[PDB]
Amino acid sequence: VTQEDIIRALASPLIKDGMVDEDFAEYVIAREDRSPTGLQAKGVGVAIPHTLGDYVRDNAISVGILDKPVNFEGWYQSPDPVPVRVVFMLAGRTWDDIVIVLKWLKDVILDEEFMKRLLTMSDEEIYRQIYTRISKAPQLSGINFKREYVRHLGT
Amino acid sequence: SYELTQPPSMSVSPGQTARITCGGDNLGSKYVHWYQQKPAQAPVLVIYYDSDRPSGIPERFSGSKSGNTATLTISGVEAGDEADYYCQVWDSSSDHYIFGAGTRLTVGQPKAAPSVTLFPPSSEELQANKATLVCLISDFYPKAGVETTTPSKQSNNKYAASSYLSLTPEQWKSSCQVSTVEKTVAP
Amino acid sequence: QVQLQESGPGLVKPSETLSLTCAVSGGSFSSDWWGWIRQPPGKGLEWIGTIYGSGGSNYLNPSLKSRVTLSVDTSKNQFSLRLSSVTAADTAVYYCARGSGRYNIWTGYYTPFDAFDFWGRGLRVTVSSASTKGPSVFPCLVKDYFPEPVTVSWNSGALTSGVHTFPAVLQSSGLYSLSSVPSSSLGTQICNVNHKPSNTKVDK
Repeated sequence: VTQEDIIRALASPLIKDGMVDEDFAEYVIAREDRSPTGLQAKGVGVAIPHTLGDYVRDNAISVGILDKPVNFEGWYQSPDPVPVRVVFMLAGRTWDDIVIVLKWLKDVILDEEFMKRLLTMSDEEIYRQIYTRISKAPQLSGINFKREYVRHLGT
Repeated sequence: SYELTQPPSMSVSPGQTARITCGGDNLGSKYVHWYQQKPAQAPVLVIYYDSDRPSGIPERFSGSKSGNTATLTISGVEAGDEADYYCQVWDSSSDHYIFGAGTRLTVGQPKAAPSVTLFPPSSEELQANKATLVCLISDFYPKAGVETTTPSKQSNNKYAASSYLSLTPEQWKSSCQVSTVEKTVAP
Repeated sequence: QVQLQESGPGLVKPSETLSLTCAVSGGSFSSDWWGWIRQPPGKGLEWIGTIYGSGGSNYLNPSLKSRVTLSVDTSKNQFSLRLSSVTAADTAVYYCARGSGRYNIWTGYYTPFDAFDFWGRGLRVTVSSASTKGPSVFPCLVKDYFPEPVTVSWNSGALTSGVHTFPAVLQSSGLYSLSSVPSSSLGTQICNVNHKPSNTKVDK
């Protein structure tokens, strides 16, 4: 199980609702290979694939919780892949669009309790947790988040 | 309205170091990137993000930052290291990317001997009722109807220029004015 | 090994529009920021603007904001420049470059490109009302051409040594001319010249 599989999986709910084109996977993949987004966190690795293009139809976040850690290469240049178990796929129209959610997510990763609940809760429990967090943030209005954007992918 | 101040030019005899500098407001809180451009060439990034160095750039090239000022450092100065050196910065306020004014180089260095070649008109040119003499200075480090070019540097770290002499075909049916070498033209 | 080759007219009439295009072969065109920078004759470097490879995000020069538009064709690995209402001040050399960027979350630095790591060759653009003239080729001798530049390949490219092409001379007519540089080869072992503005090739 490779990074591509997790990217191509978290992008499926987006290409269904028609928030991204059918080649969006090819583009996050292609962007992950140029600017990897894998990060070290409390007990888990986090990754934040994203694509930013004219092929994005609306901004959306697709959250995936993996079961056995997958190696994403490191956002910051290090010799070691980050064993990622939590993935936040981003799709956005402009770079300001992504840089807003990007900042938002940093505080999510600095919220150890928020991050642990994710590892040990059901897909509906997760949706309501983030949807609430997205509601509290007015900078994040216009972002698309639905119950089908949460997925417990397994290796 | 933001500008990057760097010395117009700098001289250094081979074997020394170099310390091309660049100044600007809050240049400590800004990333400085150094570019090197040689004659007839596109720039080449030699130092990016203050201190870090691109792949394929010799370690004799280095950069540093000091308060509101940054400085390149070209150790192991060679003769090929001649170029104009630029610095760039982003500057959040006034979202443009400023390139520095440029710090010319090429040091003195060993002197050389000039070289000269001259050519006559061609068969088709005279048949076309025109005539031109081409006097070519293939190296030179450091009577009307005449055109001459400026001193243009060459890839061999030397200089070139080409003087031309345009005349009529009838004038030809009736010798380069550069030590000082010369040729001669005969039909 | 990202390779960028520029393309465009090289002569444009004043008060007209400059259209240029850049073709990337490096490979990762969707994911990088590509830009233009120009250098007027004998002067420094001016950044014009830059556009995201996948489309969607532009950054332009505030003072040329009004005169410049930018486009991408991701499928063809090309991006283009359009400069409007052109003046003899826009007479410059125009490069295309890939962007360098260092994003740090935890810090908040997200400037999309900070430095220009790979550059292209450089296309010469001349703003002039004069028209384009094809050079006259003579035994090599190239005279009476405009605008710059011309191509010098000897032996269709086979001879790549012992040849020093000479920088050109501006004839007082407003025209350009130049020339380019064994004892036993004699009979055994032609100059090839292209003027792109005039679209004339002479392999003689």
